[PDB]
Amino acid sequence: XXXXXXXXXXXXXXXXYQVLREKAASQRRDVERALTRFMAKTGETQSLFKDD
Amino acid sequence: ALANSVTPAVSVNNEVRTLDNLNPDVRLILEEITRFLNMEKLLPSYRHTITVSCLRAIRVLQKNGHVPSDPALFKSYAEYGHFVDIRIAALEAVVDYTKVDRSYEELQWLLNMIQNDPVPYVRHKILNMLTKNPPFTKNMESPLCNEALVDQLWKLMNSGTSHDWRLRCGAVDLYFTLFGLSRPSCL
Repeated sequence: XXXXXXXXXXXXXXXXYQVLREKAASQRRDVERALTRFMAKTGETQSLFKDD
Repeated sequence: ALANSVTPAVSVNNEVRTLDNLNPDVRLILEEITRFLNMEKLLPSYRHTITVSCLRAIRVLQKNGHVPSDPALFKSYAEYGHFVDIRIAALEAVVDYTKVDRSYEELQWLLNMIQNDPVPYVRHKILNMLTKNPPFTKNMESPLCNEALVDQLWKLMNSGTSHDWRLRCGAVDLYFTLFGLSRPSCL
């Protein structure tokens, strides 16, 4: 079969349930902290310590 | 629940002051509450109720000495153009600040704003939970109410309080708690 016949490649299952929703929720946390850092250094800023 | 992750005993000697960027799980809690404060600055969902619980959390963090005992955040949330509930929780917070910490100046500010603001219900709740949670507690007078604070308080019972009945009723409650049935040990 290694020369004559052929096959088909789908190649991406990735269906690991808890791992999937870990990916999604971790990404949501990322976008949270990203926009936080952005408007953090963007707008009027007051701190918790001095100069953070 | 994170506010009820009360950890009083990290700073053994002096760790208040950006020293560890104080550590370690406290910082994670700080990350989450910082997130939610800026989310409700952006999203805001329903009365800034999240922001309210956050402000209570930040004060309880000051009551364990991790973010230092500084009112200027809460002061910047006792301002005019916010919601009531934000403002009302900031006032509860800064009242306990002036309870345990001995800030004379912000007490003076507080009484000046009891005099001066348009909203009634903040004056109502300032005086209510000021009396529920007092500084200057009677016959325990280390922060020296006898100097001129009795004077201005007597004034605010008399003056500046013919707006409403209940404001001077609260001032009656103030003199009930602070030095009730007597001379205040002035003269």
